Amino acid sequence: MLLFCPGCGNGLIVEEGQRCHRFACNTCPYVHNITRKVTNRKYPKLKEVDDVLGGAAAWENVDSTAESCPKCEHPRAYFMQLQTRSADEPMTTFYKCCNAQCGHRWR
Amino acid sequence: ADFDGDEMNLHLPQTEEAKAEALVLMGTKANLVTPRNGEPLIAAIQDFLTGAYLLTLKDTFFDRAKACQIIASILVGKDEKIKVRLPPPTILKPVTLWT
Amino acid sequence: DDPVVQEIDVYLAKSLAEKLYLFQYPVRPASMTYDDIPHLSAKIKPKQQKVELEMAIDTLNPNYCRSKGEQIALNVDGACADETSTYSSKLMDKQTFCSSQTTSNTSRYAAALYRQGELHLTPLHGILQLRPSFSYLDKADAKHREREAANEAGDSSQDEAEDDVKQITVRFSRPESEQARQRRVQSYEFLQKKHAEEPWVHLHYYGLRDSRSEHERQYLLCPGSSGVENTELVKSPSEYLMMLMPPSQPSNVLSMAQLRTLPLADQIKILMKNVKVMPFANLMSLLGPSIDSVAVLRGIQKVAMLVQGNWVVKSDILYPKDSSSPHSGVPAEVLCRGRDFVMWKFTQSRWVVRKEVATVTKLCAEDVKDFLEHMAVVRINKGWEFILPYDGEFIKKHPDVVQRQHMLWTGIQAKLEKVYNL
Amino acid sequence: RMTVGKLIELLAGKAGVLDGRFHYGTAFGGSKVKDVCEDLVRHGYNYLGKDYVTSGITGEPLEAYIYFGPVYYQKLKHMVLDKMHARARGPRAVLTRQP
Amino acid sequence: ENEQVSRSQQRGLRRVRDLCRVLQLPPTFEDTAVAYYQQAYRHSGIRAARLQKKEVLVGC
Amino acid sequence: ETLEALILKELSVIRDHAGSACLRELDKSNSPLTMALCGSKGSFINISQMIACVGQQAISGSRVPDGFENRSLPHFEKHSKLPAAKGFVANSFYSGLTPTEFFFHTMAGREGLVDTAVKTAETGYMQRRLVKSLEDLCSQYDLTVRSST
Amino acid sequence: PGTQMTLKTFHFAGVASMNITLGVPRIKEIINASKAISTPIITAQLDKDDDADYARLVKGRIEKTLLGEISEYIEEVFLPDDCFILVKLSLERIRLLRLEVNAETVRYSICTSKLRVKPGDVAVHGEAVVCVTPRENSKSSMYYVLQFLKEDLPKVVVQGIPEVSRAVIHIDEQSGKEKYKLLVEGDNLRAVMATHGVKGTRTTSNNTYEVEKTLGIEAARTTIINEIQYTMVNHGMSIDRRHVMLLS
Amino acid sequence: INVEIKKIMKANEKVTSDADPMWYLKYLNIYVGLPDVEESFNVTRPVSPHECRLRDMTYSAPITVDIEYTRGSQRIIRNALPIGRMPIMLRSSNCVLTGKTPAEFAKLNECPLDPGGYFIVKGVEKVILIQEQLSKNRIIVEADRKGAVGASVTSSTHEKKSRTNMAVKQGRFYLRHNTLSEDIPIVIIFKAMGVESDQEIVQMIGTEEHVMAAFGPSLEECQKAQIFTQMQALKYIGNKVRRQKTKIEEARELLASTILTHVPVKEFNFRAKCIYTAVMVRRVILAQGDNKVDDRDYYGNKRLELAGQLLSLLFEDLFKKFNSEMKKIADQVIPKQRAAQFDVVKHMRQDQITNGMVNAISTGNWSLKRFKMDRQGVTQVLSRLSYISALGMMTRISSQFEKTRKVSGPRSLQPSQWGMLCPSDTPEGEACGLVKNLALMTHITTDMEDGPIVKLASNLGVEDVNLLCGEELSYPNVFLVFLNGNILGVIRDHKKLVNTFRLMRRAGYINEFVSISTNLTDRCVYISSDGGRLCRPYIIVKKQKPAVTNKHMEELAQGYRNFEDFLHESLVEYLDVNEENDCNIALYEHTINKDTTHLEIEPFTLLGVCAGLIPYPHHNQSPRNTYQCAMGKQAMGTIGYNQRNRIDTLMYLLAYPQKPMVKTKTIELIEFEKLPAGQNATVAVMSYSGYDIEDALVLNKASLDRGFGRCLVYKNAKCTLKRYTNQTFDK
Amino acid sequence: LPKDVSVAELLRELSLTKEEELLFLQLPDTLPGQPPTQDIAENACTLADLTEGQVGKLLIRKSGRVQLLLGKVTLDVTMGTACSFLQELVSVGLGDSRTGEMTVLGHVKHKLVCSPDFESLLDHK
Ligand SMILES: [Mg+2]
Ligand SMILES: [Zn+2]
Ligand SMILES: [Zn+2]
Repeated sequence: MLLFCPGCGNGLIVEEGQRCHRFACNTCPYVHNITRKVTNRKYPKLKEVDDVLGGAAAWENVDSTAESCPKCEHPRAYFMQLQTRSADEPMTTFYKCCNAQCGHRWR
Repeated sequence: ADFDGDEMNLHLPQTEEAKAEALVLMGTKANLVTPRNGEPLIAAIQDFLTGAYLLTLKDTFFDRAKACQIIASILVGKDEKIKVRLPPPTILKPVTLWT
Repeated sequence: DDPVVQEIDVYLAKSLAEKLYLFQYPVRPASMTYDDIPHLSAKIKPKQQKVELEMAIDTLNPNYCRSKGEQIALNVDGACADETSTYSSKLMDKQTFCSSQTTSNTSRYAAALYRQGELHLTPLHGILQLRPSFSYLDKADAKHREREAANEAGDSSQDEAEDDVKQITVRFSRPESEQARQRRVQSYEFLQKKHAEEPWVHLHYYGLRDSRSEHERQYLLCPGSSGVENTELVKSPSEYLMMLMPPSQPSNVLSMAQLRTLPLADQIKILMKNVKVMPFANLMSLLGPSIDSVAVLRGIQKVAMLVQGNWVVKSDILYPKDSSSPHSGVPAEVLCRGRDFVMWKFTQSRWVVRKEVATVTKLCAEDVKDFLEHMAVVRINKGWEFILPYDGEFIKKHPDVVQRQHMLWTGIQAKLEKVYNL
Repeated sequence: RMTVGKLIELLAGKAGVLDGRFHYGTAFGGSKVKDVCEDLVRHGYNYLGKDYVTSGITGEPLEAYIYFGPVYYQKLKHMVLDKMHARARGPRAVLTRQP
Repeated sequence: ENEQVSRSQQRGLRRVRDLCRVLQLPPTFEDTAVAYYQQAYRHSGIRAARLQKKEVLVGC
Repeated sequence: ETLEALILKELSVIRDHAGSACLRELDKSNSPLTMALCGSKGSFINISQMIACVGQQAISGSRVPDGFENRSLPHFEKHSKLPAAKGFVANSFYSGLTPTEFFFHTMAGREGLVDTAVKTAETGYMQRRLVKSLEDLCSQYDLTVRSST
Repeated sequence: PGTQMTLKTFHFAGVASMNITLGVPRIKEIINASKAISTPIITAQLDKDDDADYARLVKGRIEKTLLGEISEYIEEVFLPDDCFILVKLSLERIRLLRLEVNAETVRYSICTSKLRVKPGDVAVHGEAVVCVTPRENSKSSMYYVLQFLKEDLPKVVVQGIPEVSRAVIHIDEQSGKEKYKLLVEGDNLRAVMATHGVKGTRTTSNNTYEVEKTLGIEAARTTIINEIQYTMVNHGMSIDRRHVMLLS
Repeated sequence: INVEIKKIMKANEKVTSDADPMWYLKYLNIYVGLPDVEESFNVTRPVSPHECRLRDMTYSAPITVDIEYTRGSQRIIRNALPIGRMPIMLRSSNCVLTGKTPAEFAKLNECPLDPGGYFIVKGVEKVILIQEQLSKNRIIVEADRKGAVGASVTSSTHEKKSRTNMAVKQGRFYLRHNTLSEDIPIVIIFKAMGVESDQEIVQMIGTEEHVMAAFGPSLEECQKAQIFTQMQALKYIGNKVRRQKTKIEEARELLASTILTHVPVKEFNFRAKCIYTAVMVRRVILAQGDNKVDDRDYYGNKRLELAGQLLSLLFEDLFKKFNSEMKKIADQVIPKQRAAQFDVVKHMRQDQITNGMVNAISTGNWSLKRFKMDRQGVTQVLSRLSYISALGMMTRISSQFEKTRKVSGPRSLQPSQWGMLCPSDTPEGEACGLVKNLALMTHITTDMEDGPIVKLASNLGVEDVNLLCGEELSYPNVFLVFLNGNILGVIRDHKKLVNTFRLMRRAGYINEFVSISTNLTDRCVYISSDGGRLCRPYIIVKKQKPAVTNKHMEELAQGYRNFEDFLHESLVEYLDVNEENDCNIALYEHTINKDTTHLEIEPFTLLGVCAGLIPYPHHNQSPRNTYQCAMGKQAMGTIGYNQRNRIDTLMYLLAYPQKPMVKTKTIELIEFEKLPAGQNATVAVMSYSGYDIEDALVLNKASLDRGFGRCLVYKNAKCTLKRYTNQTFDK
Repeated sequence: LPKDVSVAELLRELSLTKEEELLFLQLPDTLPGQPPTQDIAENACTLADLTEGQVGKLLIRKSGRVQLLLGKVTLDVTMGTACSFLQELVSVGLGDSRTGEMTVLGHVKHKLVCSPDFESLLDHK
């Protein structure tokens, strides 16, 4: 930890004297011998995440259900709408249909 | 272009060779497809897709006069030296209607 | 939430008003105190308060390094000079605490001593923060510099008598420019020299454990009865608020607060100029019930006329003699005549036709429209109707005012028939 | 472009010119659609702006009703007369002999 | 030219400038005044004179 | 982020279900629906936005960030993650948009505009570099593409 | 297509994380052939793609793990005889993450580019206890350099590749079988291929410089072609492969 | 022209030269007078702005001043001596157009509906756009290029501006300034500023465990060196001081005056500066964890400079230059000329200030060497395309960036622009997002005296910061109170303080434009009183019911009260962005809940002037509204009632303009219906002949023949016949 | 250590114990009074102008209200910044122009803040 001298208030460092390890300041003859054990834990953060991802139930966090696509007309789908282009007057669509492991990706 | 006030440039070549190269290489009929993926860019557009869609609908049934008028509406220019070739009607016994 | 209990009294004492100081150590917690530390002296100045405490610290304690003490003592002072030494012995024995001034004025701060049922307040003459000063290191650096100078001079075993006679280097006492003079005055060295010009005063220390502490602690109290009505501290809350917050020093520009500060006549004039249509009761409510009704009536009779029991501002009030029509540029006299004709038509009949007024007054459409909008509203299939209904109460209450306004309107009608040839 | 505000303005203007009023297009408010629809149905016109229209060219009625109404069109300073440009040989710059 | 302008000639032209500026004269007046001054300063008898002569010449 | 994704999923469910309901309730010969079917102009998404319900306003692929302290606008409570308080537009263009929804839509429009403005310059510079680098190649007669050297 | 590209977002490629630069900035980083690119992605195939235990094992093998991320507490204890830093390894978290790290591997991790700590300074007392006793180096360093150790002792690498910053387990849910692969956000393909359990024959990367330096110029050309085609397809627009082949 | 110019004259009232003492030039009082023209020979004459437009001259008033000086030690006083010409803004206090009726406007050939507020120089109409900049004297915590989260503070006083930064590049805090050779640790500066104990420094930084863990490396690096006293630290700084014990004095002067100019030291007492830098280090430490990085686009930290402040700075610079020139002329003339005593009146150049003002207004480039300010594009030519064009260009605001980089941050639409700036109104093009327009209902505050604010804060229990150590700054319940970036002190239970301050402001004892805000994340109570801040009126809501009732509105409609009465009776109050950040505003009455403090007056006030022309804008798309505003800024129509006598280089007029049938309330407010810029035509939405494929439209021949769309274009051709130096003229 | 309140503070100082305590309260700049025959002006009236004796009362209402009646107005007393460092209240009496006495009166632990009740002053008039 951070310790300060009661005399002048400067930071105390740990050195070795003639009898035992002691805290001392660099601007005053104040010292303090260590009698019992002193500890300073920090408890660093541990890795809690298992880093497992990609589940089909978690992936199907989308609105698209029971629609009709021009590729395989399967019910389960995955739609995305984009409006980030002023030159294109209409909007932009991205539809994916992987109900029977098709994996389509078009505009 | 979108016909919203955009200005376009028009150049006139001053050489027969340049004119011929422009007409051949940069011809409109010879550049109907883009070299990126071969998809045709010069095609139907708004007020042409909707018109052709409403025309080819199954509800459309035109008599002789309207069908002849719509056919003759294109008989201008180089199409003035060709026969009309009026197709036979689909329904004829109740009423003679051209789809 | 009533004061059920704890009705403590507050007393005031002026015994130690000029002798009470507050010493706080920002680096020393309240747990450890300086009661057991033997003090030696305290330097202080009456003006520009800056106290320097000089205390003594033990050495035989295990929390002191005698070797480092000898080292720092040999560093700060000489070998055996001892003429001006920061420490008497060869060890660091004396400690210096320097005070910093928190604020200039401490009148708003007071110390409170609490006894059973009473709280005594005592003003503070000054507040200073005591911090461990590092001044022996500066003298140590000066000693090191002079030792380096001595070593430079002693490069040779025997130094010949140097012919370094001090040539007269008396510099011109040049007249300093006012900017440079202000820079010198605002310099830190000048302020430090001015502070040092004041002589120091030495004081002894008396700890809390001493009998003198408990002897002088009773001076914070004051001899007085339990219940005494203070002669001062009797100002109203409004006066207190004025004390703690001293002041710095279209036609509707003046607000209501600025209006109420104006005389009654000016208030009535401005209100009739702004609204142009208002009853007497509304005027009495706006001006306030503390104003007599006769004064308000006499004031409104000068700038307003009676129309169907209501009060309408006069034409000359809205249009001064130097003004003109903002739409046509005609003189204000014609506007006043037209407005008087409109008001006469309204007094004769509640319904007024705009076309008839435009034909008689020979004015444009916009002027007649502005004249009618000020006192009328458009009713379909009926023309223009007065905005306020017939107020018969004021008519029944003041018959003499009604008769005077009736004869004034008769004179105005005579003038209008003379002018417009009605 | 989803300019329903233009249709609402057209309907409000039609209702206003029918009943002799000035409808308000105030943001987050103004005259509602029900009021202008009632104003249209009161004067004998359609409550949706679409009216029976006959084609001027062929003289036959159109299959779909046309959306008529007064719209406040404003002309812009961009004119074809000021933007039309043509360059002959003409002058050149002193530094670089270019137009 | 304009480099063989003596310190006195520079002072005279600056005097003309400030004199026509304090009167709030248009720049055409300043141009005409400095032109007249440069034309009158061509004489040998005028260039060799005191400051009073140059100042009254600026005034004239 | 899990809560954000769940709320976005619920709002998208509302949007798509309202769009499906509007497309089912609309009758034929409808000019917007007709132009959307033939693909001449517009789509079903624009129809659903202008008739049934406007979608979630997405800025940089996320909800409206908190411009003020712990909230997007002072009209909503602090630390409030409600849909209408983060960019959702319940009303459509026909019924009229609330001031908050209109402000969010204007934010999205300005974001798209500045994105396109930066994209134009970036792609112009990239195209200039690519053409200046690739202008030397040409197809020879021996079916081998060779450089100028 | 650069003008046609909208520079969209939310295109996490199905993992809902690991924001990658795609679009015109991606094409620019590709054509510039920079040695260091933004957000490098490395795809590694597994020999046992059906077992998640082996996937997490090879992940811990390839992912860099710091000392502070696995130790439960690090305390500077100043005993009356000597002062030293005691690090307690969390064996429970170690066996949870399936890391092949013990007290000996931790001790071997120290004394490597850490102010030249001698092997006698670091010692092991228990099963998961590491005691570090530094000495003064005389180069303006005393015993009160212990604090300096507290600044960088938890930030030492004990297992994994230093260049690897983050590795995740991606899963493919194909109807035939759900297979497991490694997505590494690092810039070291050779180390990933050299690790045990990783099928290096089917390992790709996004950084063209690493592919060029590791697997030849033709592998770099193929990587450039595939990456440009993928970036173009992500925006829904298609380009003939001959153009990107000529560019590469 | 009424207050600030007198203060500027008082600041430089006395000017004297070093040589020949007892000589001085004392200014007494400066007047601007009425606008006049110097066409007549030494005679002034009242001139209308339209005459200035026609004659291609400037519309200015002669700035004169009364003075007293010493010619030959005999004091001579001058009561009326013109010194310059200040261009008079139209419709100002001294302008001839104010206080006039529309008939008098017709007599002067000026449109009564003209907004005014623009200068007329050399016949052209120039408008000074509202400048937008970052707030001064504020700590900004931001990430660097390498990701390091550092801090910056641009301390700007009336004399000098200095931006000092602090970084954590190597786990320790280094302070960087332009007057230092190399960045030095913060602990050395702490030791140099009086506080030498490390314990006090740590207490001032913070008492949290993570705070000490972060500040540890700095203490270690400081203990590595032999710096332990104030003298050693000052010597080290002086060694690090760049050229412009002497080094110690220079270091102390730089620490006291140059570094943190906004933080004042009474007499070399750096206690306030120490607390300020400690709070800055604490904020940096707190930001080094959770990424709570402040954003630059937050308009609560923006300041708007109008034409007044710019003209004040320009006049101050010009007056200082004139005084320096006069002192130089005196030093050159008095000591060697003659016994003829020199006087300043013979050298009072009157064209200096006039030419300076004319050039700064016309060219638009402002170069202030005294402040090192080099700005361009300050003034712009007023667009006379239509009434809407000028009315919208008059309320424009430019950005400080000025297209230096496509950041896309400030170009975006921030939520802080609510009620202050129009969201949709923005020029389409490269300037999208950098040029904005004010809202319909907005106001810009001015500077206050700041005296009663300090008095009320001291009387409200705010303890002095010098009385306690920095440890109290680490307490969770102790909240810091600031004042324009200066640490005002500490307080406990800030809710009572804020409530009392707001109640006192509503009562009238405190100016209604003084803003107060509270940040619970940083636990800081900001009290803003400087000018340039944007405020918006809001109806006060107390206990789920607004203070404004139907009776108050009836009295307002009848004329019993005005808006000032609503302000005085604690009914409607102005809220700043920082203040509304903590308040709860309700859009409508039905939205009012228990936790509501204010009510929105009108929602459609969110839009600007141009966006108000859009009928039903909430039913359209935002790019559509932007394009509509852009085209309305270029719409053709009538300009004013004096458009016939007006002679401009290019004018577009409509033959038969008609007011719209669907008009917004903003249109009635701006009186656009009196000057329409379009025509109502019977449009039929349909496809015809295929000549309207993409955005095109088909026009009727008979309609165009009967006058629909007929337009008029007026161009100007100017020629000058000037006389040259020689006695010859153009004929 | 929980944050105490002035009412409970005085209650435990008087009911729980009887030992005296030294407090340090901060009074406003101007007191609601007039300097008695101090040669004036509406200037500041501090404790240096008032005389000895009873000058005000300390009331403790319900719900934790702590007020100070200094005449017609009533201020409120709240807890100040909880100082933890050493604060020694001493008396420095300069009896002689050459030698003086410093008397340590006691220690300061708690700090009070007295503030005007502006709400009551506003609703009064
Ligand atoms: Mg276009
Ligand atoms: Zn010490
Ligand atoms: Zn399918």
